Amino acid sequence: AIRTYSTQLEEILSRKFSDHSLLLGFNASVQAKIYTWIVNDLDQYSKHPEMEFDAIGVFDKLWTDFHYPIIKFFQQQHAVVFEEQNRELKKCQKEGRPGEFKVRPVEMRKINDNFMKYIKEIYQFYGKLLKYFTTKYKNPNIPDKFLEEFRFTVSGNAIECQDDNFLGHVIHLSHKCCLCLGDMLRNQAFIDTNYVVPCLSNKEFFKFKSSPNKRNHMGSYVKAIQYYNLCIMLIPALSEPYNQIGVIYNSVDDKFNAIYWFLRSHFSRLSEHQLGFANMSAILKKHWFTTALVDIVNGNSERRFSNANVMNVFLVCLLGYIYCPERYKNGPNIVKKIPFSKIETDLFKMISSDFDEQVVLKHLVVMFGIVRLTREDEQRDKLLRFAFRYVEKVLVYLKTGDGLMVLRFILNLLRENAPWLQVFTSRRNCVVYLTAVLKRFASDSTTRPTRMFFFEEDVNFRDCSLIKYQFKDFNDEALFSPYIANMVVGDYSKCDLQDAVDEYVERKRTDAVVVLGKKILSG
RNA sequence: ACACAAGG
RNA sequence: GCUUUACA
Repeated sequence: AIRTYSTQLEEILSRKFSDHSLLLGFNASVQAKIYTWIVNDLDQYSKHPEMEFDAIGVFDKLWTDFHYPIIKFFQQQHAVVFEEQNRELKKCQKEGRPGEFKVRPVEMRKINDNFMKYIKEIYQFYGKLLKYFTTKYKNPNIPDKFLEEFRFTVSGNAIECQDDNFLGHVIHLSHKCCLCLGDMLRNQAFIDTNYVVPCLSNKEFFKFKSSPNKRNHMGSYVKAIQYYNLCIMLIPALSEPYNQIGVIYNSVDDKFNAIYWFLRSHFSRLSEHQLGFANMSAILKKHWFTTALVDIVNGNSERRFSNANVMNVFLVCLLGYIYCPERYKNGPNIVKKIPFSKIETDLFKMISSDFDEQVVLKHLVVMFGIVRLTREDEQRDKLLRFAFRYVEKVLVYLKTGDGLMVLRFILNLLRENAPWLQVFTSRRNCVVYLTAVLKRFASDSTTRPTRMFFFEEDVNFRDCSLIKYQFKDFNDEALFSPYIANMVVGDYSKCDLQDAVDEYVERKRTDAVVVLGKKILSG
């Protein structure tokens, strides 16, 4: 069925002259047919053997062979007209009449208007499917925050307590819906920023040529990221949403956040392990970080990175010096006579002067991710020694600063990775600083504390293999029940804590860090 | 100058 | 051990 429609679609898109109405009507008919098919397939799930259940595979085929190829077709049409504008510019320039060059904003807009109609149709289609999946069946594994995000309300519908597997298929289908919405909006925003906006005026055109994108325009992707975040909320184990978030950051030249998300994609529990590493490496093999490093050290620059961005560039350059020496190692210097030790010193000062818990958390994820990916024992050991020097600087700061979330992460990283814990305890200094940090915290907790809900860091690192998919410093047994998920997404809106949430969280985090630190130090 | 990490 | 760079 899907193949037949795909073949008809390919015949339509290969026509030299696009009949937009034919394409839209064809899509609408295919959508209507797939909708009725999906609902019957879910309803008949009990009747036809559970391996015969195709809806997941048809959904992936619907996206890959039908909806996305139409997106790419429209994207190509935008590219053709954009290159026509380029051909005019080169012609006028060669002919000695560069001031006569005029953008032609007509016949860009008509093509984009047809694209926008298509996007609106499929946006409604996938939203309609998502509403069906999320409200037709009672699924206690769908967090309330997700329903609130869409303002779905489950009526007294069918209750498939009979089969957890059915509910798993339904939740996967909802994930795919959110993924398609994110992907469609991402492609739309990409087309708009790179083809449509540049073709609106000469006033639009030239800046794109001079500034490659200088894409501080992240707002245009906000909605796509939102949908991708919803995907991670539903099934954080799946690698694809993290990869697409990284793709967004990569497109806006935020190469560090791209790397972070590609590593998150690689380390998700059910990761395919293809996309994230390849994209991250494609960044690392390039010259962006080395060029940013030279611009930072030379001071005078339009580049003009913020302090946290400076730390990110320093971190990646220092890691590359060990992990990717062909690009980042020239004797004792990273590039252009810039010593490795100088940049390491500068970063370690910034940890004390510009300590940001989220910045440090991303630093830790990137750094220990690269450690995890390094096979060569010499490279891995050098990287680990660098990472633990960084951790030592953090612990020194934490002799006077706050940072309990970072400390929880560091301690669970050590707890869950026995080789790294062994290296940590083999370093005298690490032990001394950890002892001094913990001596500040009073705690009558001797056993792992219980808590009422997941804290921010717990939600953020769900199914991240770096900590073996969950924080284990808490006794969370009472939270891990099928018939509630609001506590696992950290939704405390139902908890009678008012303004006392922050002190409660701080106290509970302190208790957990005291217990786990003692356990680490005792060994 | 002595005590710390990088490099051959 | 020495030699070079960086920090303290």
